[PDB]
Amino acid sequence: ADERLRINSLRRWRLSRIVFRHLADHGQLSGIQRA
Amino acid sequence: RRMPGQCSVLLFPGQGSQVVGMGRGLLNYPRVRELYAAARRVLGYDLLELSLHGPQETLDRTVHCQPAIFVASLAAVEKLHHLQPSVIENCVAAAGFSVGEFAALVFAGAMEFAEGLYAVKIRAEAMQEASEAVPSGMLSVLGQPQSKFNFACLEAREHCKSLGIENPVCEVSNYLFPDCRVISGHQEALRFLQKNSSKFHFRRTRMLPVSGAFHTRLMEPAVEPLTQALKAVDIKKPLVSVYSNVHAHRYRHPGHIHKLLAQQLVSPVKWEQTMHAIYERKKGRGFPQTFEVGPGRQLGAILKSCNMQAWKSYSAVDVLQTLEHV
Amino acid sequence: AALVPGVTQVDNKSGFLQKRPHRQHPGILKLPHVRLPQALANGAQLLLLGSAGPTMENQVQTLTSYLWSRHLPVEPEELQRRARHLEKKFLRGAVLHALRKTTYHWQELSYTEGLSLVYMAARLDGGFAAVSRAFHEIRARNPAFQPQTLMDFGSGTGSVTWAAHSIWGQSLREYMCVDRSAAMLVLAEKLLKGGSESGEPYIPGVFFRQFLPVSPKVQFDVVVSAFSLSELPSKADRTEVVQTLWRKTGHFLVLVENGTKAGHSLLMDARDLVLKGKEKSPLDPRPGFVFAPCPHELPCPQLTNLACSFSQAYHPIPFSWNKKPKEEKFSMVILARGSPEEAHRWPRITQPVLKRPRHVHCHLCCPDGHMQHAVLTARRHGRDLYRCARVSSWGDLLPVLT
RNA sequence: GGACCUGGCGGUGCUUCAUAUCCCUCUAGAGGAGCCUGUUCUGUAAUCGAUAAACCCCGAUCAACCUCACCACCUCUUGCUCAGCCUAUAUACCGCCAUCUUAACCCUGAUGAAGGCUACAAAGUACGUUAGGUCAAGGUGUAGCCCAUGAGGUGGCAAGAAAUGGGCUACAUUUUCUACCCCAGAAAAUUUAGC
Ligand SMILES: C[S@@+](CC[C@H](N)C(=O)[O-])C[C@H]1O[C@@H](n2cnc3c(N)ncnc32)[C@H](O)[C@@H]1O
Ligand code: SF4
Ligand SMILES: [Mg+2]
Ligand SMILES: [Mg+2]
Repeated sequence: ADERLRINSLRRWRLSRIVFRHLADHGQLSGIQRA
Repeated sequence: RRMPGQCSVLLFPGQGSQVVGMGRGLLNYPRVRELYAAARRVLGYDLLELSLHGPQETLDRTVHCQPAIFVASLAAVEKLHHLQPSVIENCVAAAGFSVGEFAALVFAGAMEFAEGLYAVKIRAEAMQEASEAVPSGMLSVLGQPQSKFNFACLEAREHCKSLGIENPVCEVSNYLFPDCRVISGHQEALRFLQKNSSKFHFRRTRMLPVSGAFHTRLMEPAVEPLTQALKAVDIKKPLVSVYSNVHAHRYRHPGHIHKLLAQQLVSPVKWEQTMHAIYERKKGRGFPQTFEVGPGRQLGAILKSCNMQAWKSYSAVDVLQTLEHV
Repeated sequence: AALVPGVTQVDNKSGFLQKRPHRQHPGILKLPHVRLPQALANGAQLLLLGSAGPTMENQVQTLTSYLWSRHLPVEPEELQRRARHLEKKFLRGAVLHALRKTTYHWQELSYTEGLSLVYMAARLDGGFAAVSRAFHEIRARNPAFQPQTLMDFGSGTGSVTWAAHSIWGQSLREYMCVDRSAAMLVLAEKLLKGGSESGEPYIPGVFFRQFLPVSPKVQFDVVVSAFSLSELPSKADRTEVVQTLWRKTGHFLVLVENGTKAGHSLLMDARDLVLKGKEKSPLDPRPGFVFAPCPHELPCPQLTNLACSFSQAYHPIPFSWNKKPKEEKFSMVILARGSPEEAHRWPRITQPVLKRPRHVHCHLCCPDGHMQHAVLTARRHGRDLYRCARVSSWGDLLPVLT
């Protein structure tokens, strides 16, 4: 973590695509319409 | 690490690049006189006079051309170092053709100058003796897509078998660039190929001005001498990536240069494979600088045929004249 | 349990271990990647030059998945138990609607000219590989068998005929091919003649019939049914066909289905039917035994909840959608006339062999009628048997004795 | 047995045309070199087997003189911590991906089968399923081995040949290099798609 970053120095919705579609297709994701 | 374009690759020429006046334009540059003095010390005759002012017929003899090319190549290395220190500093790959390989290793700090001259002298003498042993030669052939090379070699051997000889020899000895090869073997086979080019689909054929069949089994007698000469020499790890000719890859461990250098004597030269291993990259990626350190510009044309884009950033070190009298 | 650590030892007959390496042990039955004959591969592509565009790729995929996921037709008896159970829970029209769901709608496929091309583009290569693996079983373990006669019930595209030719082409003299569809018979003959309506058949002696002959007097050396018993409308039809095929079997009856639960259950019905002879006084009185893959005639130990299938990798016919090699998962049972050759039967590896550091996982159907999950290691079982299992693969035999 | 009705013809040929998909037509490449792979054969005792785990530090890369895997030999174990293994299992569950299944009325024929149109008009109107994949950005259990499926050491292993499938590079004169972004100077046959 920080130790790893230090030694290195020394050298959109987070859903599945389908679950996005169901929410997107049902109007459950705001502002995401179909072109 | 380094972006391609600020590094450099040094190409060392080989047999057939000698020219009268080679060495003029490098003589005044630093350290060159001492190299030629050491060459005089080791060989026993004056390379400087022969190279600067020669009949070209003594210079075309095998025993003389190879050491001359070796020394001229190294002198060009010192010239380039004087002119462009950064290029020598940023060197990624090195490659020699036939005898130029001995030069490249010396540039890579694997061998020392005197060791290299002794090895090259023994090599050239043994090769001349082997060429004297049996008549032979080489032919450069440029083919078209419908050309079959092993096929033509097979009938080239059939003809000489019909004439009568023990194991006729005719095989591709140098891969230079697409559809251009050099075949090597008995003169009758090469004459057969010349006269049957039309059947064999060879656009051009040109007998090389060479003593004998280099890079074939016909030079087996010369292998044992060179090995002895190379046994004493302690080859170190190359500082730069120096490529081989037997299989066209970077030398891994110094304990295998000893046998690969003797195997090159009786094996084809994988020049096209070496050019690929050095310059192949994806479309759009930049290419390194290329410097042909030695006499002539043959490797430049070969690179143009192999990889045009890599040839775009190619330059040759002038070993016949100099712009500025240092 | 055919593997007892420290007790079971490799079976060294013919002086195997001394005279041959372990990679070539007699239980090795793996077949290298199957390539179809060039005449067949060329013929299939030529027949499809008319229409092999983007539509065909979709059609071939739809047919392939539809056939793979088919269930056996639901016999009425299964239907009333489902009907009553739903009836009790509800406490007729409502039950039927709830029965259309949770039950499989089984439909006949009328193999017309159009759907016969799609089948050939989808199953010719796959079907050929599965049958080739099955026949390899008979050749490898009985290389002296030289059949002169062959029948193929459900001859759609002739894959069985081609596969039989590739193995027993020097002795077979008659290939009886049966298929009720006129279009499939028309397609199968074109494929024998280089994919053209006019030509010389590539294999000699092929006979095409639309109806299955029913007579015990005529008896064939090898009777084959590949991916055909799943097209029959009911269990009664499957019962009747398999009885006739066995009555006309001389040496071997090779049945091959999909490697699914529907396929495996189908073959275990047929396996029990032949083993449990019901005919009082048959013309051929010889008994029957399972030549492969089962090492026993006892009921299947995997039929309860699991299945039993095998895999054969093959090179698909070059098409606009076939690039990489595929695998053909299939179920098989081979029934042979007579009695087992010897008492030294060997377990069958029925599942992929997992090679792990210093130990190997083998799932074996043992001669005693039980499955055994064996983790074979050099320390427990021995250097020889571990190396034999290290090189073994799915569908091979493990040479173990006592 | 006589007369009649609806038919189906899983129909067959010819005639004419609509005749788009596919033909002809147009553009473009796709053979040849060099290397990397997929499959086969041969060979070994063995794996040209792998780096959330090494060389390689121009591009890439091979074997590295690394570690894991493999082969042949050996050593220790109550060990580490009531140790340790990543070993199996989603063919145990869940999650996630994917397959497949889920009309009435009015007339005509004598109130027979049956039939019903003419426009300058003659009865016609209205959820389950899966020996499914995924143990890499996720979990809950279940089993195995523990004088070895744990921990080590000494050597070896680093393949060869084709025919075909694919992929990566350079391939130029209507070109290349410099200045500019277009009035300058120097170089030298099958197919496959596509409108
Ligand atoms: C799924 S195909 C089998 C494919 C073939 N075994 C192969 O490997 O290519 C089944 C064939 O059996 C035929 N068939 C279905 N029912 C039949 C029956 N009752 N009697 C005879 N043939 C039948 C069908 O016409 C169909 O062509
Ligand atoms: S091999 Fe074993 S598991 Fe497979 S079908 Fe036969 S008895 Fe069943
Ligand atoms: Mg699963
Ligand atoms: Mg290895």
